[PDB]
Amino acid sequence: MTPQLQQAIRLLQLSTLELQQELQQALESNPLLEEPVYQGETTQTLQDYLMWQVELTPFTDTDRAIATSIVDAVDDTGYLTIQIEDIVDSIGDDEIGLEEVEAVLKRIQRFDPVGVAAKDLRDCLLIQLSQFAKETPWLEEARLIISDHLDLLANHDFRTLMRVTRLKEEVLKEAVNLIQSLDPRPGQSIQTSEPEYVIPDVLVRKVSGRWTVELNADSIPRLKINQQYAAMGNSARNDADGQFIRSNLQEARWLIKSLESRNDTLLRVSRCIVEQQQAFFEQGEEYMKPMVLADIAQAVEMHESTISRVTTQKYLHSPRGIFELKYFFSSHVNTEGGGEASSTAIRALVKKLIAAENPAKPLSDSKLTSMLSEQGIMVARRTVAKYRESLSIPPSNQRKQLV
Amino acid sequence: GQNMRVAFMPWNGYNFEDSILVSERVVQEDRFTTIHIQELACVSRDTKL
DNA sequence: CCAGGGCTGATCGTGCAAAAGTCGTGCCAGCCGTCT
Repeated sequence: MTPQLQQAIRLLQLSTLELQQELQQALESNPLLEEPVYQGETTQTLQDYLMWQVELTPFTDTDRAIATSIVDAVDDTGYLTIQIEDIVDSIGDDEIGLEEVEAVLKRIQRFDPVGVAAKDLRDCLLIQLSQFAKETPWLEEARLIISDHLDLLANHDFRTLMRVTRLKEEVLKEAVNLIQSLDPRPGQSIQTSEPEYVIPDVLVRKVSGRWTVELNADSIPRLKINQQYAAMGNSARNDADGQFIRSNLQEARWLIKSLESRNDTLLRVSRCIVEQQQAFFEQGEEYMKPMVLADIAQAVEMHESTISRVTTQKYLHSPRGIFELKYFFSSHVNTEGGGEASSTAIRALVKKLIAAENPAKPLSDSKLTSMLSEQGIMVARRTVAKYRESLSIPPSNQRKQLV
Repeated sequence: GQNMRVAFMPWNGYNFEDSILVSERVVQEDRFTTIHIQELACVSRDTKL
């Protein structure tokens, strides 16, 4: 209900990154508050490698210049970004038509990774079939279904495709295999990664099947009042100086104490939500109870907001996995079996059940609802439909193909 | 090591200063053959995505 | 000189109701496999 405190207790509802940052932000204001290997080896990857080939070949000044323009618009993931006409306009010419650029852009189609800088899928695959041996049984078939009738192929249906395009069920299917064993997205062939992405907070204790309030590693912003500057307080020269020093000291003590207060709160706060939830970890990701913040403040010795703020932006970590405290929040779901359920558990089960099914005859919604009722979960058919279509799981009736 | 029949003599300047001439019957008899069990390892490095 | 009253700096409380997000769950529309 306080200013000098209303924030001193909202200053923790953020991540430790920002906290450190704002702590530095206010670490300059208060004088008395304080806390080789240059061998970076380089590489290539279809930008420099693509450019590398450019030089070796015999391309004239006007052609070389153009080459870089198109070799630089090649998105790393696979194909180029902008259209072809774009490229003609970004040369800055009027005498140069598409034909001139066509060649230069056609010549590159056959470099390191055959199919690099293709644009609009079809051209890529089509080219790849050109460098193949013409003494290939499904050469003409594949090509015929590459220039046209691709939409149908893309669909789950294939019978309507063969009947119209003068194709048989036996040979044509095998032509598919030569189009299927053809690798679109050749641009990632010479691609690779080397990332990390990991944050620490409250770890695990691992004591007789239990992880807890453990300890704090590196998250406490060293806030020790300076003693060389504090000695001059009592022996201040003017009134100005004394006032200054005392104001800054009191605010420093305030901040010391608020930082220490924030630590402890979240320190032992990481042992009741996660305990009220001893099924998602031990048993697994399937086996999950519904939990609510309102119910968490009821279990623990504190207010709802108090606990909501501590838990927000606090990535937890157990040898079983690292998930943010706020992500544990789940709605409700009647079950009638000694405890309600959650929709995340619906989603994981839908997914593990679509994984273990017949590949040719797909599983479904009413079927999934019935399976759930068999195990004793009793949910709606909608919740399943929603949780299925939320995970970008394609329709299972459209996921069928030729076994 | 191993026992080997030696003979201190110049031989067409192949033992010129300090080079040791070796017969073909030493490679054939599988003599002085060593094994080398080097072993690399790939991690997992689980990300956040 | 000591205890009673007034002034003032220190020190607290880390809470609480209000507006929005979330899924149980029902309704409703479009689409395809099959027998007529």
